Amino acid sequence: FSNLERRLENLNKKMEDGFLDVWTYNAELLVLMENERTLDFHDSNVKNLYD
Amino acid sequence: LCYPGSFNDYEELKHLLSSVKHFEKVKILPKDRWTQHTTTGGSRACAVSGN
Repeated sequence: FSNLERRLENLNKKMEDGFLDVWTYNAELLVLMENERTLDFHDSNVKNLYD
Repeated sequence: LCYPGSFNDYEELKHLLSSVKHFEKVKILPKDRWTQHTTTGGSRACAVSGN
């Protein structure tokens, strides 16, 4: 961008930062939610053999 | 603009002023350097107390 396109450069930056926060947040919760379920899954499976 | 007109790249200036906070007003071209010219012009559009 040129020095007379500061609002356009800022629009570009914001768009890119916005998507980065969305993907980072989703990556963090997908991993935590999936790990909660993986461990419950394994506990369920050993109990299922028991019954 | 008390004297009707326009300001170029005004939105870019307003954007520039966002990341500024304080600034110092500095005299660059003192009015009295303009000898051989009239520096006392003006308009009723920007009048103060009629004048």
